[PDB]
Amino acid sequence: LVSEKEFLDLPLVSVAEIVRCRGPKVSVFPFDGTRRWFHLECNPQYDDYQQAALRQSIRILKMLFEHGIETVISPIFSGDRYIVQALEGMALLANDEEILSFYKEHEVHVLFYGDYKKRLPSTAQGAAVVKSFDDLTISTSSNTEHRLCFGVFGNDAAESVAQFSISWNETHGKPPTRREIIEGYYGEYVDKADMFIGFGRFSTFDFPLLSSGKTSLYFTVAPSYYMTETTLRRILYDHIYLRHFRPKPDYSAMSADQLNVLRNRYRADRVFGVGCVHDGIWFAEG
Amino acid sequence: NLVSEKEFLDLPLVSVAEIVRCRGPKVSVFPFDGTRRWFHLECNPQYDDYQQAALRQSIRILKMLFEHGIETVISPIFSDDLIVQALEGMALLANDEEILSFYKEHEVHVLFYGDYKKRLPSTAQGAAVVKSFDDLTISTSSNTEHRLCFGVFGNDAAESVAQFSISWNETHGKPPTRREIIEGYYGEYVDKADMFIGFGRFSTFDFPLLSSGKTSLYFTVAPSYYMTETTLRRILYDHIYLRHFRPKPDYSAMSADQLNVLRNRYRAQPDRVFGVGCVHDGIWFAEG
Repeated sequence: LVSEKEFLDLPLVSVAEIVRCRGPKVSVFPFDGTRRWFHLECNPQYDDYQQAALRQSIRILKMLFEHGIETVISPIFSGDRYIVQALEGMALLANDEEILSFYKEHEVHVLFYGDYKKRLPSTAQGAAVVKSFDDLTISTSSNTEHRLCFGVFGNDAAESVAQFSISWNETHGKPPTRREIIEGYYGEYVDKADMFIGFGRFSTFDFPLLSSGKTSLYFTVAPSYYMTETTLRRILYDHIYLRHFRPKPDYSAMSADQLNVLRNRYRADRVFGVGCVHDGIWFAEG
Repeated sequence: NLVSEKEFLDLPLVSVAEIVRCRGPKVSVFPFDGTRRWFHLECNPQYDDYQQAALRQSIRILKMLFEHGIETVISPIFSDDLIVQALEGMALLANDEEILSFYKEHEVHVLFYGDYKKRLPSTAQGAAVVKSFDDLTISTSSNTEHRLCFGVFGNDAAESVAQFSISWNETHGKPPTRREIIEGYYGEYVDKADMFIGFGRFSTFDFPLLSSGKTSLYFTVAPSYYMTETTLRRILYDHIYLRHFRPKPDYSAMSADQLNVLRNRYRAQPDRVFGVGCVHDGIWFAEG
C-alpha cells in the first residue's frame, strides 16, 4: 500500500528491502544502443568506445545490485576480423581492473552462458577469452551476495539442452529435471526472469529458459546508459505494485458509466510498439 | 518498397497479403487476451454465452490474420505460466462445427503444442480430447494455405526437449538438430516468430523455441477482440517497413544537427520508459 511518490521518496535501503521481499529477484538487462550513446555523450574523436562503455555498464550493474536485485542477466554479444578487437572487448569483462574491483566490492559471482565455446574462433585469443571466462567464474565463486550472468552467443539453447540431456540421462538413468537443465546451461540454478529492461524497438533476446508470461517487459526510449535512479525506481514500482495489483478488476461491480468509459475508449487503435522513423532511427509512438 | 503508411492503408487487401507473403510476418504469435473484460463490455453477461462469443471473435481474428497473407499463426490458448476450467475449451477448438468449417474453408493446417498430454486429466475424457487433437491434425494435414498452432500448456519446453532428445539419440545414435527439436515439439518445422501481438501489460509467453531478438513485439491497449483491420495494418506496416529500415544508422556520417536532435531529446526527456503503467479500479494501463 505504497504510492509512487512515496516509493520515489524512500531511502535506498527501504527500496532494497522491498525488492528483496517482492522482487524482481532476477533481472535481464542487455546494454543496448551503446553506439548511439557513445556518439551523443562522449567524444568519438578522442574517447575510446570500450572503456567508456564498460564504465557505464559498471555504473548500471552497481545500481541494480544496490537496489536489492540478486541476479542480473546481461546478454553482451550474439566488419569481419575486427574480431580481435571484439574479443578484447569480451576480455575486459574478465581482466579490466575496475570491473574486477567491482566484482570484489559488491560480492558478485560471475557466470557466462551461451554457445561461446564453439562459436568463438579457434585461435589462441579465442581460447584465451574462454579460459579467462572459466577462471573468472572460479575466482569469484566465493562471492554469494549477487549473481551476474553474461550472455555470449546465448540465443539458441535448444541444441545445448539436447546434448546436456542426452549425457545426463546416460550417466544418471533418467532425464534431467528442469532445475538440472537450467543449472547445466547457466552454471547454477537461476529463477525465471522477473523483468527485462530493453531499449528502442520492442524486442527481447538472449535469456533462454528463463522467460515467462510473468516476466515484466520495459523499453527505454534513450539508450540503456542514460538510465537514471528515478527511472529505475519507476520501473521497480510498476513491477512490484502495479503489474500484479490486487484485487483484480470486478467488472460486475462497476457502474454503468465506468463500463461506458472503458467501452468508448476501446471502441474509438492504440498499440504500443508501433513506431515512426526519423533520420533512419525508429522511435516508439505515444 | 518506398511505401508510406497512408499508401499502405489505402492498398487493396490482395496487395497487402502479397506484400506480407513477400516480406513477412510469416510466423505471428497472437494470444487472445483480455477476454473477460471484452465480454463484460461488448456482450450481455446476463443473456449472452461466454464461450460462443469468445470463439466467434477468435475465428474472426484468425480469419483476418490469414487473409492478410500470414502463413502461420501461433495462438497460446491455455497458459500455466500466466483444467481450472477448460479441458473444455480446447475440446471446442477440435470439435465445434463452426470452427471446423473454418479450418476447412480457409484450408488451415492445425497443430497443438505444449504439455497437454501430461497436464490434461488422466480420465477417458482427457484421453478423448487428446485423440481429437491428433485426429484434427491428421484430418487437416492436406490443408496447405495456412498453419495454426494452438498452445495448450505450451510454456517451459525444456523437459519436453530433454525427453525428445533422449529418445531421438536412442533411435538415431546422435542428438537431434535444432530443426528436429522444433519438429518434435510443434509436430512440424516452424520458423522463428516474426511478431507477437499482446495486450495490456507488456509481457510475452508460450511460443517456446521460436522467440528471437527479431521478433517484433506489440501491445494493444484494448483487449484482443477489439482488433480491427486498420490496427492490424498499422502493426504490419511498422513491422515490414519501419522495424528494419535500411540503411541502418551511420552516426559517424551524421551531421551536427542530426546528432543534436537525438542528444537533446534524450537529455530533455531523460526518464521516458514504455511499459511503466498506472492502475485504476484494478485495471493496469500503459502510460505514454
